[PDB]
Amino acid sequence: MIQRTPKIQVYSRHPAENGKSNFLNCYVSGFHPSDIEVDLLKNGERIEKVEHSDLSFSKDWSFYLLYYTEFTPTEKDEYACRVNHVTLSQPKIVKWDRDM
Amino acid sequence: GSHSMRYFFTSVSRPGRGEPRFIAVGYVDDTQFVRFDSDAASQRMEPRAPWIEQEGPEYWDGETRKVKAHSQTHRVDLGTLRGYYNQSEAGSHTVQRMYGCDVGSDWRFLRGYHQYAYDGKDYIALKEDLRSWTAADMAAQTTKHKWEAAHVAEQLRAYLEGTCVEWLRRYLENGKETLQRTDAPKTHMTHHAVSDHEATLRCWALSFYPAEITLTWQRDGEDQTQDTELVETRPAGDGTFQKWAAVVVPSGQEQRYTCHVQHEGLPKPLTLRWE
Amino acid sequence: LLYGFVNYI
Repeated sequence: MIQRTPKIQVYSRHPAENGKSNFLNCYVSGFHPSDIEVDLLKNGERIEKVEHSDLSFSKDWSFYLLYYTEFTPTEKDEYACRVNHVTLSQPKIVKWDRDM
Repeated sequence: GSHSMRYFFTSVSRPGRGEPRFIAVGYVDDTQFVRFDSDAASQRMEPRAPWIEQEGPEYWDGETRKVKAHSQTHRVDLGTLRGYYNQSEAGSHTVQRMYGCDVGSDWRFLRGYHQYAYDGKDYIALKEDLRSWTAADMAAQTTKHKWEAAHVAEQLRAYLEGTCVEWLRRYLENGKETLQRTDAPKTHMTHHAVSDHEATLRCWALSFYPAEITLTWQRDGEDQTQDTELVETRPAGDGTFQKWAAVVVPSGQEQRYTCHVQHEGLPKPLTLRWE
Repeated sequence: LLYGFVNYI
C-alpha cells in the first residue's frame, strides 16, 4: 500500500506576545492513509481542549488536518505537537519555536 | 479573479470495527462551506461557513439526502474494489473522490473534473472533454466499461457545466465579502545564526488569501530552488494562510540573497532584500 | 450543491 509521511508544522495564528491570547496550531499535511493521532502538548502534557478541521485532501490525494486551541503564551510554558502515523516508527514531537 | 467549487469525499474501511467511516467536505476556493461525517451524531450535512447558513431547509434536507446516497455508494465501492484487486478483509482501504468546476474572472465555465483514487493512487478520472475516461490500471478499465455503458460521463457533464457553475456563482454572490476578497501577504525576512559561519534566512508571507502563492530565493539573481526549504502553505485558522521559505547561507553573504513573493493581492511582485 | 446521481465503481 502507498504510505506518505505527515509534514508537521506547529505555530501560532498571530505573532506570539506573552500575556496575549492567541491560537496554537498543529498542521499536518501530505499524509496517507488518513488514520493519524495528533496531540497538542503543554509542558509535555496533552492539552484536552483541542479542536480539529474536517478531513480533506490535496490534488495528489494526500490528506491534511489542522489541530488547534486557544492559548496565552508565557515565558516558561513550552508547547509542542505529538504525531503518530503508520509511517512513523515512534511518535514524533515537534516543538513550538516562536522565533522563526 | 478565478474561482472553484470542489467536493472531497473519503471513505475508509474498518475491518471488524463496523461500517466504513465517510467524510465529505465542500469548498469554494480555499474556504470550506459544508461537511458531513458518517460517525457524527447529527447525521446531517452541516454548514461550515457563515454565508451558507442562509440556505433554506430544502437545501439542507436535500444535501443530507444526497450526501448519504454518496456515503452508501462508497460503502458498496469498498467491497467492489476488494473483489477487483482480490484483497482480503485483513486490512483497511481508502476510496477518495473529488469533483468540481473552475470559472474564470468573468465567472464563465473554464473546466470540470471528477476523479477517483483507491489507496492513495489514481483510479479513474473524467477527461477534460467531459465525454471520456482515463483508467489508471486494469481494474479501473472494468469501471470504465460499466460507466461507458451507463452513460455516466453525460450525466456528469450536464452537472459540471450547468448546475455546478450556477451554484458556484450563487455562493460567490452570497459570500461576496469572504469569497471575493484578496488579502495580500504581509511579508518580512528573519535572520538567525546557526553557527559562527552560517545563518538561516527565512522569507515569510502572512495573512494572505487565496492560498496560492509563490516564494522563491535568488542568489545574485540565480534561483536557489534545490537549496530552499519550502513549507506547505498552512491555514492561520482565521481564513488566511501563511508560508515560509528558508535558505542556510554563509555569514557575510546575506546581501547576495533576495526573496521574491508572488500573490494575486500584490499590485506587483515583491523583492525583499538584506540591504 | 452536490451532484444528485449515484454511480458504482
